Amino acid sequence: GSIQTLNLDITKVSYENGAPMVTVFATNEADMPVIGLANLEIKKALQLIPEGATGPGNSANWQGLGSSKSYVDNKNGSYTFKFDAFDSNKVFNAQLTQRFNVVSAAGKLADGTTVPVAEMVEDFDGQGNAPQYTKNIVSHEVCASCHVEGEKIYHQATEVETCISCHTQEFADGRGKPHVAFSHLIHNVHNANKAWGKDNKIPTVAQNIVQDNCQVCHVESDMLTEAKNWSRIPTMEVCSSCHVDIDFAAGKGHSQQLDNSNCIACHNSDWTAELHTA
Ligand code: HEC
Ligand code: HEC
Ligand code: HEC
Ligand code: HEC
Ligand code: HEC
Ligand SMILES: [Mg+2]
Repeated sequence: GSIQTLNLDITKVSYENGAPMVTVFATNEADMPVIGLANLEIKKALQLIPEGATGPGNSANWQGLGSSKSYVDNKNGSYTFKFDAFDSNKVFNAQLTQRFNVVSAAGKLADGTTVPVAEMVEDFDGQGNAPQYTKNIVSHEVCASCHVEGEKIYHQATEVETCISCHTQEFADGRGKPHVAFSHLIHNVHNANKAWGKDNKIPTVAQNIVQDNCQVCHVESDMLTEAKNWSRIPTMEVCSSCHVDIDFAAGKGHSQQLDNSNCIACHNSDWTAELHTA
């Protein structure tokens, strides 16, 4: 036997003991329960710092609250996670949107059934109900135009939301490498103005296919309410991924900007959208 698609749905989030308890339901392509998953995990628990809160003009960004591999198989298709060490930095804030990134590793069930990789994110408010605000800009579908589905893109994972959940601005800044925040990295790896990674790769191949065409990734969707952030939210952290010759701090290539407080006053969405579009 072999499962074609593994679907993961979060069916309940409850905060008791403070820490969240999260129930996941696993189904196959025929919507039948999948029991016995041995490699299910909450790869990341996050919360969403809203636009502005880290400073003026700044992007919303994801703050880390931990992860969990500790769960009970409820033997009907559902699995319930607990956290042994939730929010170790003690920043949990029930006012913020909360996200869980759930993944199941490819493998096999007790009876030898093969099961593929699965990944998802879902967002909630601070008590497990619907989220009041989101940062939904891009979804995986666009990457599947040019990257084989179900296979890792570069490393770690197969879907863009998983990448975004680990490659946070906090993660990048904590390691001393702002360029590894996903909103920087993704433009960098497809744009030839600057090399990337351990082999100092110049992305000529990506450049010639993507051609800085924002609309191959940034598309309108009812499911993605922040899709217009690509033109609405100019920051030095992101815009510099391709505009690599500006030094905002020293005023080289541009007037000095010591933060993102005023970018949008000049770089209005209409202008940014129009000038970057063929
Ligand atoms: C075609 C229009 C593309 C879309 C949409 C996306 N990517 Fe892409 N990517 C593309 C090419 C032609 C290449 C270069 C491959 C090469 O071997 O040189 C890439 C590269 C990446 C990489 C770097 C991998 C590498 O150079 O080793 C990553 C990490 C990457 N792409 C991720 C990615 C994601 C997450 C996308 C959706 C948001 C996405 N790409 C779209 C072509 C295209
Ligand atoms: C944490 C759980 C990760 C997930 C999920 C993904 N990545 Fe990752 N990535 C991670 C680390 C710790 C590092 C090293 C960063 C450093 O200190 O150097 C990386 C690195 C990359 C890179 C290289 C970036 C650069 O050097 O400029 C790329 C291109 C990259 N990661 C891409 C990527 C993609 C597309 C992901 C989803 C498919 C992905 N990463 C997930 C940690 C994690
Ligand atoms: C896929 C290869 C992409 C192309 C081409 C472009 N963008 Fe992009 N961008 C993409 C991703 C995966 C993300 C991260 C989304 C997340 O949730 O973190 C982004 C992000 C931006 C942002 C940041 C918005 C914010 O709220 O801070 C901006 C301003 C942005 N992208 C602009 C941009 C422009 C102008 C492009 C064409 C010149 C462009 N993007 C291409 C993926 C890709
Ligand atoms: C790579 C995917 C890019 C990202 C991310 C951003 N921009 Fe960009 N920009 C890009 C290209 C290829 C070009 C040249 C287009 C052309 O027709 O020559 C541009 C150009 C600009 C300009 C005009 C500059 C000029 O030389 O007259 C501006 C003002 C500009 N871009 C702004 C901008 C901002 C504010 C961004 C973050 C939201 C941003 N760019 C991202 C490629 C890329
Ligand atoms: C009005 C006082 C501005 C403020 C505040 C910011 N920018 Fe700007 N920027 C402005 C102009 C008039 C231009 C030149 C446009 C042209 O046609 O050449 C720019 C240029 C940029 C570019 C393009 C740089 C390049 O490679 O040519 C980018 C990416 C850019 N600006 C981004 C940006 C950001 C992120 C800001 C806040 C930190 C910002 N600018 C402030 C006008 C003004
Ligand atoms: Mg680059």
